[PDB]
Amino acid sequence: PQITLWQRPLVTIKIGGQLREALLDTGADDTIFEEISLPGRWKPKMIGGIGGFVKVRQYDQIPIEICGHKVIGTVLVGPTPANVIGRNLMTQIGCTLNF
Amino acid sequence: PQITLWQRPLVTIKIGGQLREALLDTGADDTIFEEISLPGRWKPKMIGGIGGFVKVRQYDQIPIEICGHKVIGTVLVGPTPANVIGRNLMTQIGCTLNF
Ligand SMILES: CC(C)(C)NC(=O)[C@@H]1CN(Cc2cccnc2)CCN1C[C@@H](O)C[C@@H](Cc1ccccc1)C(=O)N[C@H]1c2ccccc2C[C@H]1O
Repeated sequence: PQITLWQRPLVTIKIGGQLREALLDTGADDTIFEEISLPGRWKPKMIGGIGGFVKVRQYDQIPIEICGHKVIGTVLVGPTPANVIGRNLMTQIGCTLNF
Repeated sequence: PQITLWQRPLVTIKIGGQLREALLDTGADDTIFEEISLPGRWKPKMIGGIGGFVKVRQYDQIPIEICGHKVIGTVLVGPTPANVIGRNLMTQIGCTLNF
């Protein structure tokens, strides 16, 4: 579908059997969620954003359903005021910016 | 323009007679630049991002040309690792997300 930007670009997702809302964020290179549980090993990682850096866990090859589309990718879990779907996963559902 | 997301969605803009590049960022409600000079009065403002808060100057009704389109809006100036064009200006150039 097409989404205008008068309101935050929120989409419902299913990840690790949990349901969450996340922002389709073209300004984010990666995908990050606050408080969700993922299984398996992970690698520590620090991502930078506006306001500073945050230490997160990096989980690879994680299945995630974005607004109905089933894809798999790297997902970060760590402190964030909003769950974000980055470009790493937006390219998988074929999302584009248009004007 | 349609823009895919395999690479950062950068656009060249002109604001206050200065040229710079900025990220089309659907995850940002506001527009912020670091390292630019704007004229007139402004109001202090705390902005929250992924890594914490940043103190910035808020300038209203500032003309800005984004990828050739001339619009006007609120622009923040303060510490940021990347210039960002938020939803407040993307709606003015009719930018939409599609998938
Ligand atoms: C991978 C990771 C997710 C850490 N990336 C980012 O946070 C990038 C960082 N770059 C920079 C970078 C840093 C390090 C290395 N390369 C690049 C600048 C742009 N952000 C993307 C932003 O869109 C993220 C949002 C997150 C958010 C949404 C809603 C509520 C809270 C947090 C963001 O920063 N939003 C805020 C925001 C942002 C700009 C202007 C106004 C406002 C207000 C608000 O919407």
